[PDB]
Amino acid sequence: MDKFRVQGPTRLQGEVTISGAKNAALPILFAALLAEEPVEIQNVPKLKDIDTTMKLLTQLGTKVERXGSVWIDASNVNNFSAPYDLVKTMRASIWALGPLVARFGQGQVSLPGGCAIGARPVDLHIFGLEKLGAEIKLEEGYVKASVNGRLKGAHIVMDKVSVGATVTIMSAATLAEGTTIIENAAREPEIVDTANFLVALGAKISGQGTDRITIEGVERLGGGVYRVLPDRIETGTFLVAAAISGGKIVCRNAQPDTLDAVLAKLREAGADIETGEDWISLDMHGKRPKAVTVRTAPHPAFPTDMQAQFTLLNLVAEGTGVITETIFENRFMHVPELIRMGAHAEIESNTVICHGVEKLSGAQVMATDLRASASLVLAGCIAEGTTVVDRIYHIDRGYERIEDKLRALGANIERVKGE
Amino acid sequence: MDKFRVQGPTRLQGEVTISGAKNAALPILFAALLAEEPVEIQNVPKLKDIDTTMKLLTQLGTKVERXGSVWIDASNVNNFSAPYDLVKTMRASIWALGPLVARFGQGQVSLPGGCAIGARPVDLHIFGLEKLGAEIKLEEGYVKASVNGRLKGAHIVMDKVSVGATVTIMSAATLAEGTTIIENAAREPEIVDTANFLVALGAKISGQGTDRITIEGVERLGGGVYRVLPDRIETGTFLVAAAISGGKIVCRNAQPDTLDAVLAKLREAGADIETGEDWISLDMHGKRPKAVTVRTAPHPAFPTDMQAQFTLLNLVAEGTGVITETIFENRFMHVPELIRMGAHAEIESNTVICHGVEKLSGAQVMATDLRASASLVLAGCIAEGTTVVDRIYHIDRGYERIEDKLRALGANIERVKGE
Amino acid sequence: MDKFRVQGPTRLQGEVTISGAKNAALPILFAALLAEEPVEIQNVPKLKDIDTTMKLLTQLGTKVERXGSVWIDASNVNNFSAPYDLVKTMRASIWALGPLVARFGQGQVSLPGGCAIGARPVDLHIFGLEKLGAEIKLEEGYVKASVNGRLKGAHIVMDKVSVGATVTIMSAATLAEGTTIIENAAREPEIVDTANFLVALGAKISGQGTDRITIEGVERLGGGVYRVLPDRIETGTFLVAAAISGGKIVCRNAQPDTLDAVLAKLREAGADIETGEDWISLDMHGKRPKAVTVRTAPHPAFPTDMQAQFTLLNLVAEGTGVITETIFENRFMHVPELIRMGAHAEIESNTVICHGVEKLSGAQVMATDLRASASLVLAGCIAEGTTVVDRIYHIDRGYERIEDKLRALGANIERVKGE
Amino acid sequence: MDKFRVQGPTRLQGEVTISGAKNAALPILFAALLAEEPVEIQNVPKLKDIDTTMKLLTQLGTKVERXGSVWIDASNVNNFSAPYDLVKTMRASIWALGPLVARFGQGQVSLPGGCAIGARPVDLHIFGLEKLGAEIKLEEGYVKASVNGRLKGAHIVMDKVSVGATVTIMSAATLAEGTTIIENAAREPEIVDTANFLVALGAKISGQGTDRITIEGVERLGGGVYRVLPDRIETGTFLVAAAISGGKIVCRNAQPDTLDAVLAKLREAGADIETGEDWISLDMHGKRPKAVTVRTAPHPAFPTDMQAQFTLLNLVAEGTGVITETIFENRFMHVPELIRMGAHAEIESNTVICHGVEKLSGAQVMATDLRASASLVLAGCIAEGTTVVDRIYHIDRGYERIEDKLRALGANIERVKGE
Ligand SMILES: CN(C(=O)c1cc(OS(=O)(=O)c2ccc3ccccc3c2)ccc1NS(=O)(=O)c1ccc2ccccc2c1)[C@@H](CC(=O)O)C(=O)O
Ligand SMILES: CN(C(=O)c1cc(OS(=O)(=O)c2ccc3ccccc3c2)ccc1NS(=O)(=O)c1ccc2ccccc2c1)[C@@H](CC(=O)O)C(=O)O
Ligand SMILES: CN(C(=O)c1cc(OS(=O)(=O)c2ccc3ccccc3c2)ccc1NS(=O)(=O)c1ccc2ccccc2c1)[C@@H](CC(=O)O)C(=O)O
Ligand SMILES: CN(C(=O)c1cc(OS(=O)(=O)c2ccc3ccccc3c2)ccc1NS(=O)(=O)c1ccc2ccccc2c1)[C@@H](CC(=O)O)C(=O)O
Repeated sequence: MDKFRVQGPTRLQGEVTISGAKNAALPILFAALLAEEPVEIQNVPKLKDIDTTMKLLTQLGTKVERXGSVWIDASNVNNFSAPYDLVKTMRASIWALGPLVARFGQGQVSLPGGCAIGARPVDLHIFGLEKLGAEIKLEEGYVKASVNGRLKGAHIVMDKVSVGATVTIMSAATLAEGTTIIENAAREPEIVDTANFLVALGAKISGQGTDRITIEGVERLGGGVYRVLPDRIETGTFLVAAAISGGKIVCRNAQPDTLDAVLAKLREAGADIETGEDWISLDMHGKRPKAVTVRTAPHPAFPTDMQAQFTLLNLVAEGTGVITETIFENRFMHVPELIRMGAHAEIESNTVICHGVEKLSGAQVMATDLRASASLVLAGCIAEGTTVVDRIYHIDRGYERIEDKLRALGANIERVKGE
Repeated sequence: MDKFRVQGPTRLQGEVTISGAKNAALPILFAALLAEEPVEIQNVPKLKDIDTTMKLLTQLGTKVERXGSVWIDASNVNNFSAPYDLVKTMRASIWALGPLVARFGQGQVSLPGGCAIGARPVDLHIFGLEKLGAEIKLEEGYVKASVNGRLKGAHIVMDKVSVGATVTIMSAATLAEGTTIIENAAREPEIVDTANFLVALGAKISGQGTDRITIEGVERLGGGVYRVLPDRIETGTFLVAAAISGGKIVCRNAQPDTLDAVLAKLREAGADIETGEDWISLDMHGKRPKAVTVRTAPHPAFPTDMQAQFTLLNLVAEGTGVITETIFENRFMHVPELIRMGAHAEIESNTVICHGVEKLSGAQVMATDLRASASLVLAGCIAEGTTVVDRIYHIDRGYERIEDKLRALGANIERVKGE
Repeated sequence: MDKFRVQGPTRLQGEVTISGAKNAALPILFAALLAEEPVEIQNVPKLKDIDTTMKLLTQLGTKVERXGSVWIDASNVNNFSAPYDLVKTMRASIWALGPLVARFGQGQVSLPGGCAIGARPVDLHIFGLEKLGAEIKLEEGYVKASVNGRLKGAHIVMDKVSVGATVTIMSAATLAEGTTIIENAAREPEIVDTANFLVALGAKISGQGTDRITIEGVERLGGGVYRVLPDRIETGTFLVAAAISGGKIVCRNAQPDTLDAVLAKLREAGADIETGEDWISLDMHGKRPKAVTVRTAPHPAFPTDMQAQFTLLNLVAEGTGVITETIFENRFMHVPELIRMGAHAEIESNTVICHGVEKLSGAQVMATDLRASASLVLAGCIAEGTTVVDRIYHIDRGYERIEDKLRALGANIERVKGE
Repeated sequence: MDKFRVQGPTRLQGEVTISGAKNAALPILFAALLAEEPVEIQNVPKLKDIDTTMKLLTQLGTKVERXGSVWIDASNVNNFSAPYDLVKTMRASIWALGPLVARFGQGQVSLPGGCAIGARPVDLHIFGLEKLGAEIKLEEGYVKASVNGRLKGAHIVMDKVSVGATVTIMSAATLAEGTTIIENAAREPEIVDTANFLVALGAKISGQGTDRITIEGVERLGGGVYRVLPDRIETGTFLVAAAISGGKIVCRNAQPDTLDAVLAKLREAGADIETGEDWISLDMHGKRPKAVTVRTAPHPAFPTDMQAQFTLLNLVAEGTGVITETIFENRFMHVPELIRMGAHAEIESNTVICHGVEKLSGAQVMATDLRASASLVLAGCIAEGTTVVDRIYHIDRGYERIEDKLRALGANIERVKGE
């Protein structure tokens, strides 16, 4: 069981190049199944799910190869059944369903085998595809979706805002006959990037980023080159890394417009921020951060995926600040780990009251949440002494070489084996 | 477009005989598809959905004939497809699916509708049957279900409490091999009555009325006689009719234990209530009702289907009272119509604050909700002058000729044609 | 009972001058009690609540006079008890409490009678003042806040985001000793305007418009001239008026940056929009609006107060659009009224599915909600025939001479008496 | 910092005598302030809050002595101010306010007051007494209340169901002039016990245990003897101890009717249960428990205070079960700790998916929640090896001699000092 042994305190400053967001690459890679001609997807990080996706595609007959980018030739996809073995490892597998039925008339993917009925997020995808006119067969724990001829554009009203369903329906719609309208579509920048990728390939899509996306089905999609957008959460993580340690950092290969809320919130924390076309710099001028009030909400509002990091910011800030989770629940579990490092905080409902302290103290900590865990690593970097963050594989699955990037900013960090 | 013209004010008093609840008759009638020998279902109201149901059953090869009861012979069901032009008219149609698959190994019900993903009742039925071992198929606008051998008893966890799915799973489970357990099962009296009907036919069910139902599949179900339970909402409607007009009334053919919450609430209003084995009496002794506090909640708590009527009660009562709806979002379309009749009320979220007035004024009103509409008719009976309630067909589908019953209580009411 | 008789259809085009938002005038007027020298508040609409406010202030010993602006001389306030008869008429009465205690060490106001322990929004104002160090007295259905010397700065965490309390706490804090921090502060433009008015008088406030306001108490506040911000809701009502009638309009004396969400949404409807420093223009080029998907949320997201109007826009638009209300659970009481005029819509929870028609029909309609009512008047303007909107006094309280501004845009409208 | 060192695995079996519920004793003890003649309160556990309450009562001039019971002579209460250092230690202190004002016309309690406006739980107590006619004064960080003559019975609507406020209002009302009606009152068994205690002293109360309580004020309350009801949560803890260890146990001095939902839930888990008039027996017949579905809700439904215990039951049971919390969003802090002991579970919102494992492994764990912590000691008892539960003072506050009771069932447990 790998883990991170950190030594603090260390001022984190310098530069970092932001990787491509896997949250955007994943939906794009599966969207690539629609491409009749070769596609070069640039700026894809090297993470477990990317490997898994490449294997799954290859086992569907698509020629795949990578490096900084992943090259895809889906001109000859001839197998339409996603193998259980690869599918079981990730939520993104479901995305191979829509493209296959839309382009080849058939797709089969295994489904989770819980016990609860009317919840399985996967159900929206199945119904979304049925709305587009796919015949659906639910048997032996899987879904076999198919259609005779092309799918038909439909007017779809999403009851729940779903990032996953938005991608399935939008991707499938690009090859349907007619127009598809998705009301209450997920607005995430990653949706926008997937929309833009499909457009780059010849699709007709507008309204991405808003509450309703409109797709005008076309005969087929070509190929080409497309660059995955920067990881806005990785960016936030590092901006907070500088913001909580009196440092100054510049994030390269970044996209400022996906972080209006986070940037504004850092300024309120007292950060001196400048942005360029593809970079963001943050300077604390050696000062401690000033406590802020945070309210997580749907994009473009403050992102829940930046919450654990700002919680940490407040715990080491000047004053008191309350982080409110307006949407999710049981989201402050990493907080007791921070308290063990000396932080002063009270959890009350969907709220955590933060009382900044001078310095945190090294301790042995662990967090199952990816972001909560990265927060524990930044905490270790500015804590007095030695901090040991366990089960860091959660971080490895979402961040590309975080230790190398942190070390380059001044952190004393070492990965270790043996449980 | 039929409508009711009412002349008020009148003190509603006398007696009324409560009809059988169509909400229990419908699920029972479809459950009868499992009966191998003749069944006599007594106390069935004469309402539109009952006719449609009788036509649908006949279309499937079952011998149907009615009057006060419906005599069913499903010994020879030989067609397992519920035609689209018989299904599109009512939700209850879906209940033919489970019984056909369970008894004959196959079935299909036309699937009307269109929009709304995620929240598409029927989804629950589909997965319930699949969990019981059936292979689902969605094609040609049909929901199709088949199974090899009998359905397999299964332990099912209902994510959302659902009356419709509870009926489908419970009914279908009676003929499955093994035990079926339904967690978080609908608790309504109509579920309980359906369970009892099935038990009357030879089924093994226990727990009906609670969070979890347990069914022990048997070889086959026989026949017999069963009386549909009284319509608790119709009963509540007439008790309120008297409670808000200083009247006295006795409801015959009633079942008191399905109304603890409603009767308790009326006493709080100052009603003097008496109950028997099969009757309930209410006397206001000429007094205005006293304002009450109401909170709709899951059965056995106060029923949301009695909410509109109690809003009326508070609006003509002594004092201020607050109606709280913890079940339906926007279930207050009756409030604006009442205000035009001179009622003083403020809507504040899932709440309506009521300021009882001495009297209401006749006015032209209309409401699409069945219960809100019935309440407008009552409002007209006690309002000064002439009231015209339009689109009363909403009432006709759920109440067995409410105008005759009301008139016997003293009301001056006329059904009129011409838009 | 006054009402509007409207003759349709008429294309609404031309120009309109936007009045000041009474929603910002009210809090500012009461804030003026803190001014030690004369204050000229410009751009104040002539509405019922403004008259009441001027009367109330006069009863406290302030010299008040008005026209386009209101003059306030609070240098000699000598009576610190807001009279019941003037206070009972409007919610804004509560805003006289904080200033009186903060500047004179005492203020007394009557409170809403009844029950609903826990509901009352005035509680937040009371407890807010208590945190600032005020001695509170709750007797005989009213409040007495008093302080010996000055109030003291405090760190306050708002559990509920409250426009009213934010104003009370923020205003009173301007004269307190030390720093006050309000977390989870209301972010509305009107709060921002009040903050700026206070600042103009010498207060030290920052963060207005964000989740946390910070105030630095000062010895005293001076006087001056301040102009109330444009009514962003009146503005939106008029943009929609043009947007649903193939019209073209220019809104003068407007403030574009308070409507980012509304302007964007109108563009999605197909409106051609250009804005300037103090004006906004909208041109449909004789086209019907295209249906839009709307999700009301907290400012700066799409405003719930524009919801009724956009519902109307969709109902006459091309296509289907759903309006989800994440805010006010209930808020579609206007829909039924629009249906009677021929609109096709379905209410599904906190949602209304709209199916645009080409032409609405005149009818007799009424709505208690201010915005809903103004929508009916707009509906009547584009409807075929005659429309009669009753109970227009609701509109008269929130709109300054709406009939005069509509007529100038070409509407055929006239006010009528006799119930 | 004391802590428990546990040796597993051991089969917990035998008998345990259930203590009085401190949750009933506390409200009863303060209610005893209304007694004019000596009162013997039997079956009171020996816990920190009881000692604190006895000291506080003593300060007020009440003669107090104790052992199994707490004898009270409040005939001579002559000081009506609960001192700050004597109040700051527990929430129950607020219960001294109402009786003092009701019986002596005056009282004041020191106030906590940190942040959280419109969320401070003492507000309801305050507004409650005000509805009863008391003058409220907030100053000196005290809540002073007084009344002219007696309190006046009022009709009070509770917006939030509140255990604490229900007690303050109900208790104070026993001496008010006229009738008091509490709508939406807390229904807990501890409320009912407090009602019966007051009735035992001569009070007139009815409806306790339901939605609305009605109190008819009397001249004065006398003295006597009353036995505090058994700790239903403690009972539940022990039944789970046997149920998760293949054990058999008999709980003496118990009250079965306060645990309907818990007992039913245990039967579903496979427990063989028998109950008597004052005892409950549970037998697993050496078998593992079966996984169950649990949804916490308001009493009489499944209690949130038994939730951590049942989470543990599922985690060592046969199969998968999802635990749902609709009361306390973060009542899951025990899972991370249980996973560390080898359990397999996933948290998802107000839910925790549990996958039972054959046996758990000892580890070092700690939980701040009283119940979560007691569950860790149970996990320790059936865990393989040696478990150490830190900061067990949380358990000491709410359970009387848990070690001694656990030891007598067969556990290997030892308390240890030194951090
Ligand atoms: C994001 N979502 C998911 O569960 C999710 C994550 C996936 O994979 S990722 O990690 O590459 C990814 C991709 C795009 C993202 C965009 C914005 C933010 C985060 C992202 C993460 C891929 C699909 C997803 N959603 S889904 O409806 O097809 C889906 C598919 C299969 C599942 C199987 C078991 C349980 C849940 C499942 C959900 C949830 C996350 C949550 O539960 O808070 C949601 O709320 O929308
Ligand atoms: C009850 N439910 C339904 O929509 C419902 C009503 C039906 O028929 S009834 O009128 O004979 C009936 C039967 C039992 C009742 C018990 C308590 C209260 C009212 C009842 C009414 C029969 C099935 C229903 N639900 S369902 O999931 O299979 C179902 C089936 C087919 C559908 C087709 C299109 C749209 C919705 C559908 C819902 C709704 C009722 C509502 O929305 O107010 C619910 O939310 O629970
Ligand atoms: C705005 N608010 C109110 O209830 C409200 C309205 C007032 O008056 S107005 O009409 O001149 C006005 C002023 C400023 C505004 C700024 C942005 C948006 C709308 C505005 C309207 C003045 C004060 C208010 N809020 S309050 O907490 O002191 C308050 C005070 C006394 C009350 C008495 C009975 C019932 C509710 C009350 C609320 C509510 C409105 C609601 O949600 O129903 C809220 O959103 O919190
Ligand atoms: C019980 N209640 C409390 O927060 C609570 C607990 C107290 O003390 S105990 O531990 O001896 C106790 C007594 C009776 C119980 C009955 C059923 C279940 C648990 C119980 C626990 C004593 C008073 C309480 N509530 S209160 O409104 O006067 C109160 C009083 C003073 C406070 C000071 C600071 C912060 C919060 C406070 C809350 C809450 C518990 C919850 O939030 O779930 C409620 O259900 O309303």
